[PDB]
Amino acid sequence: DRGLASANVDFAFSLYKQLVLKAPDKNVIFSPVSISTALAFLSLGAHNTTLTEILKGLKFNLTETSEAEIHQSFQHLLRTLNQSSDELQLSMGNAMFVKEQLSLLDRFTEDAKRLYGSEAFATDFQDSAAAKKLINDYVKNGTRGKITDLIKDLDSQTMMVLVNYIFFKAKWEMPFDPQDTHQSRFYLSKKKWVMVPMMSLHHLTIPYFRDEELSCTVVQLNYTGNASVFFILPDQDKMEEVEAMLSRETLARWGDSLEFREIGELYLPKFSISRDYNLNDILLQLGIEEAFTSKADLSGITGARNLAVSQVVHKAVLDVFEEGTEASAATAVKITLL
Amino acid sequence: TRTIVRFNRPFLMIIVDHFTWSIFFMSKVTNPKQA
Ligand SMILES: C[C@]12CC[C@H]3[C@@H](CCC4=CC(=O)CC[C@@]43C)[C@@H]1CC[C@@H]2O
Repeated sequence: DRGLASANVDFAFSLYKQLVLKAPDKNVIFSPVSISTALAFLSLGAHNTTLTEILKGLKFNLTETSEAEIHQSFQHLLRTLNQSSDELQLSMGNAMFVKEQLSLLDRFTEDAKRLYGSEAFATDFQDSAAAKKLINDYVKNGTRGKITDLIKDLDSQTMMVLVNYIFFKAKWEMPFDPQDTHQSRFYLSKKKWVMVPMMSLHHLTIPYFRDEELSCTVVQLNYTGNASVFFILPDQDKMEEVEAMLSRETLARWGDSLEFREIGELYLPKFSISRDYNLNDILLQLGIEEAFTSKADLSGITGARNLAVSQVVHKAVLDVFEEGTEASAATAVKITLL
Repeated sequence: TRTIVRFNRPFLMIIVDHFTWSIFFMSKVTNPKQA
């Protein structure tokens, strides 16, 4: 839990930096914990260099933790995330879609069900359209219709797809009144704006920290339940400077520096954004290489070195509005014969 | 002199779980109306 948080947060910011590097002008929205869980799931079947590259890419310090420690930690995380709750809707699922003829070690299938909650669905990938619809329906069901087209293309020689989804629906602790939402400017740059519905709250007391060293303002808005949002507002033209300082250490400093403050007015756009990603280049920059090559070692899955990753994809959606927030995401790991 | 927090320029959002310290979602909003 302590070491899982630290590794997952390091991974989150490393992932964020590469996404911005790849597409510097774009909105960003993704689920770190979905991607971490999908790749941890994958590592269950990896061996030797393929394995250690994944665990190190996930930012786990292997001199301080072991493979068994990691998987048990993800098992506990998933159990905690899927606990019943009347305050907030939160769920995460894992699944594996396998060609029926593919022979799987009983140890792999058992550990997948036990540690990651995954069933094993027989899938005829040679009927790619049906196989695609089944996987996308699984994700659509898990995200309550929010993630509809996670799998766009599916090679007919696919042997296995590992899938993780996360669904999140929460109410603001202090919700916005829709009668206070009015069209206002959102500045894309100093001289260009777009018009958006700007929600507002008045006379609210919330955690606040003006970070003069980083030229940004940080506020924490709570959801009902154990979830909250850190909002970070860089001064005009300081986004890239703030992004360069994004790290576990910086988030910890922000968190320790929050103090309750009375805010006269808070203005927040009502918005919905969505992004989908091909994570292949990103994961390679993070050191996850052998799983994609002819030297891939996934013999923990089948007992032979006969599988290799072809593609890792991710899609996420974020919906912010007066009553609360809806967000969901899914990650898929596509695997072929080697 | 009251304080005003106005998210009318690009900002970040980090949705976190106080229980597990998981980051559920991380976002940069550069354009709420971006294609
Ligand atoms: C900031 C925070 C306490 C510190 C946590 C943070 C989540 C990310 C993180 C993980 C770590 O392992 C170091 C401390 C931090 C930075 C938590 C989110 C809610 C809580 O306030």
